[PDB]
Amino acid sequence: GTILIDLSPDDKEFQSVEEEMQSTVREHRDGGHAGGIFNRYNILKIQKVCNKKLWERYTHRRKEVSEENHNHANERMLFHGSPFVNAIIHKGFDERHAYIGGMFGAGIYFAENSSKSNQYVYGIGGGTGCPVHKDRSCYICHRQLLFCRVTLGKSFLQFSMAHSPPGHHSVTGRPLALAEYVIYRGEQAYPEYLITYQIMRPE
Ligand SMILES: N#Cc1ccc2c(c1)[nH]c(=O)n2[C@H]1C[C@H](c2nnc(-c3ccncn3)n2-c2ccccc2Cl)C1
Ligand SMILES: [Zn+2]
Repeated sequence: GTILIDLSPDDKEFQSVEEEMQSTVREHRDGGHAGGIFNRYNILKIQKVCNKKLWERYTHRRKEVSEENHNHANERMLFHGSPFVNAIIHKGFDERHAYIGGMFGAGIYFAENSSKSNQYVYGIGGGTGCPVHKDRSCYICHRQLLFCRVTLGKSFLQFSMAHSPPGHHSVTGRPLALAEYVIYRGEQAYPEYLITYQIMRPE
């Protein structure tokens, strides 16, 4: 029951998500090893993701979290990257697929820097890069990120686990140290925008 709405480049909604993507790029510690070398994107397509059931799932969980966090959901708009964006927009996030050996355990990972999430698009550590060229810094192949509504609630701070600690609803990690956000229940995030893009070759 997912509908995708293709947003026009003239749309203020398109532009707002576009700006968030470009402006949150950072120069990574790994020198581009995981996600490639770039300081900007070619943004190709922004699609609003509309799924009533996934939204109801999300708001139902948000109510419970808010009750346990002084009536505040601690909601954030965050990026997600993984090879499984197609599955998520249709079925929602699903912690049953989370990697037990994750830095912060078997959760679903989000970032406030688009470039951080970009590092996970082809897998952990950029995996083996694009399928066609096996190139983690591929400028040719089109990538996709999600820009998601995420309920953090009472977030447990951690440095570099299967559920949040008691009384908490997420983990905020700081492993240059950028923030990463981890949820252990898939219904705490709604995949709001599907972004199709390329990393741009610098010059
Ligand atoms: N088929 C199928 C399928 C596969 C995965 C699904 C999924 C469906 N629905 C999901 O929500 N997922 C999430 C996306 C994936 C994920 N989210 N965050 C991470 C990550 C990020 C950074 N460090 C450590 N783990 N992963 C993940 C989990 C396992 C391998 C690779 C990745 Cl990117 C689990
Ligand atoms: Zn490629």
